[PDB]
Amino acid sequence: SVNPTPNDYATVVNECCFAVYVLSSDDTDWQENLRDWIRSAWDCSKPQCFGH
Amino acid sequence: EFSGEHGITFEFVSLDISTEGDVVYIEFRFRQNYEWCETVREADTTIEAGRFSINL
Repeated sequence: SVNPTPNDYATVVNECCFAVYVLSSDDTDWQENLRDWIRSAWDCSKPQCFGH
Repeated sequence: EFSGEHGITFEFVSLDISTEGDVVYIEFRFRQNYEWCETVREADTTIEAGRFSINL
């Protein structure tokens, strides 16, 4: 019930693109944020790197 | 000499002469081959670059 997860940090991690991601935290919010970031990377936007 | 100067050659076909009173008509008939060039030679429709892509 503490789980300090807040993380909208597309600044620290940016264009330098990573293939695999692993998030060691069962908090739904953190997972969903990572999801959003990946799906943003996976969008029709011409610069692509295709992360998972 | 002209052909040597510019690279243009003609074909000879026939020679006829004929007089009348005090004049002689000397009639050559030449024939010249060539290819006609499209002149429009204009600017292109666009310049390509960036396309688009949806590999749904």
